[PDB]
Amino acid sequence: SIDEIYKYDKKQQQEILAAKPWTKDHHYFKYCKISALALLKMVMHARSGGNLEVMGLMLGKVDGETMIIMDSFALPVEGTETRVNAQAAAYEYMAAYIENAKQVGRLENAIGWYHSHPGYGCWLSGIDVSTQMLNQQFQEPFVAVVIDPTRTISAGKVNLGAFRTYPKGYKPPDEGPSEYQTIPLNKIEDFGVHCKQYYALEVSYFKSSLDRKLLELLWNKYWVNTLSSSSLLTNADYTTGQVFDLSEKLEQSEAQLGRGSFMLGLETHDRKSEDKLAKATRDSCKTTIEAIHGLMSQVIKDKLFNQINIS
Amino acid sequence: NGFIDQIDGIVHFETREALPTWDKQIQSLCFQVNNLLEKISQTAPEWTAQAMEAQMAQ
Amino acid sequence: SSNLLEQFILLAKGTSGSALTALISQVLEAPGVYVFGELLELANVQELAEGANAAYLQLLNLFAYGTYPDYIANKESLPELSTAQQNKLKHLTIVSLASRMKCIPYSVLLKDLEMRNLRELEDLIIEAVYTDIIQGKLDQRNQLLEVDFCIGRDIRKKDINNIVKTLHEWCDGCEAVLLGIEQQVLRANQYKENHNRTQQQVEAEVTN
Amino acid sequence: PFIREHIEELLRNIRTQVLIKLIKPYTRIHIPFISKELNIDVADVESLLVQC
Repeated sequence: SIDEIYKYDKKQQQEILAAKPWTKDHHYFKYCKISALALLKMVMHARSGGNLEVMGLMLGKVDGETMIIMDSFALPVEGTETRVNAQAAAYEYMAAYIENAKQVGRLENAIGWYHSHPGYGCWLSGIDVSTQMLNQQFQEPFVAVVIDPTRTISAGKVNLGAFRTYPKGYKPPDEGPSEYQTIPLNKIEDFGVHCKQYYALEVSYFKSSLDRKLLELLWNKYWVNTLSSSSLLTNADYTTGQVFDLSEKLEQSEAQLGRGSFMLGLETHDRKSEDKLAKATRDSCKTTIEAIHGLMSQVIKDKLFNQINIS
Repeated sequence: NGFIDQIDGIVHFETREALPTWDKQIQSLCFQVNNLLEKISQTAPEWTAQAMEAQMAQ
Repeated sequence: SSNLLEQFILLAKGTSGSALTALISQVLEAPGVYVFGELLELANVQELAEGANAAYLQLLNLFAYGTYPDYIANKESLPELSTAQQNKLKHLTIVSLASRMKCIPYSVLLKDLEMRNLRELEDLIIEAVYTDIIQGKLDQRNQLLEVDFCIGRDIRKKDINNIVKTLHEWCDGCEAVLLGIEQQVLRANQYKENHNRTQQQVEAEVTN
Repeated sequence: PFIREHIEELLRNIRTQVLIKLIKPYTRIHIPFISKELNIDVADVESLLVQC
């Protein structure tokens, strides 16, 4: 209801999972309620991976034709497109959460899995639509939510949207893009075909959750690990390895300025990848900002403890 | 760990030095404050709330 | 230990005379007692003199203010020790040089403790690590010893001023660094606001 | 004569595996030290160290 969906109700989850209304019509889910506290945990886990793809797991309940996204945690799996069937790593976390919830009188189970698709916008490719169909028949219900961390920086728009892939025997023959975003000139042909496999849902927001309340009691004793900075020695191989890739980009810029993408008859459309000098500038600054970021964590340590001395 | 020197016949043992020892002393120093904070609040819980209000008053 | 320190201070204040002389040798022989400040300032040990009673008073002063070379110079005037009292004196010699200097070279401990190698010299130091007595690290490149945690010998009645002086620079020192970090955030945020305004007003006048 | 032409390469590959398991602990190892453990003359040690 209105005031019952804001809290955890045991009678609401006992009249839905026992009857399973999703087995009659696959288009039962219309809206999706994502907690405001869990949204910050999904945009922070995908931002730490950078250009890579990561996956996680969401927990919550149901209340009719609207899903509830309560708590959510990260997963050590390297996304879903790289590693086929990424739900095998979450079996150890689910076996320890359901057993600890049935003893206290709680029927909260799995609600969906979230990932990240940086680069080609927030959509479902041909790999995510195949693995989701095999998980909805065993661990129901599920929902795929895509978060773009590298798109809310330049454009400034918080990309968020939940989708659900239709199973075999219910896909529409013709359906336009429900949630259309930006796609680079490379995989735009697959957007007009794979859009009929899933559909967008009107996302909502509410305040509840429970995971955002026990992290303060842990910080009272785990604060000695949060100060473990010094990023200059952690990913030292990634900083030096990025300079090798910069030399290959700088060599391509020399041939771009020599030949020139402005010829007679057909200009500004000669070379494949134009503006090589402008793109190589951001790549050179990436190795500089990441190098001075690790030093700032060391200078700040030599100004608070090393400047004390002794009499 | 360690290496063996065949010139003078003196075997040395590795006990960590240089940069890896700098982060170990910082984590060990901050760990002593965490254990000391649990002892102050256990022996005298009234002094923990009084010391926190002194920073907000200044 | 910590529970044994409250039992030796109660038996010395209840009896005196010949019973106090026998209690001094039982404290130094029994392990766990690493403090001798609360027993030296008492008036029970000060009344022991004239004969063998005066030797126990001088031995208690060497275990708190003296070192290892200070005992071998007058071993004939002081009573002998055993396999446990001699090893306890070497633990107090390491914490004695740490109160004056931060780092102690290996050549200093090799002469005071009279050794020949480094492992045998550090053998008496690692025994105090598991008992929460001496905690620190060993340096091999500089051949020094950085003592971090150690016993305070007595009740610290003279070097207690360095405790408040070190904590005052840690609390007041954080205010000077906080003013620089907060000023850097305002300077970095103001540069982004001025750059966003100067990049949008210069591009809108190109069409006009 | 078929296996005789390859009997020399098989003997040289064994000396390379033993030199790896002995050069890790010893930092500055002596040249005649590896010749005494392998029970070989010093004539082929100088030629094998260059190829290794």
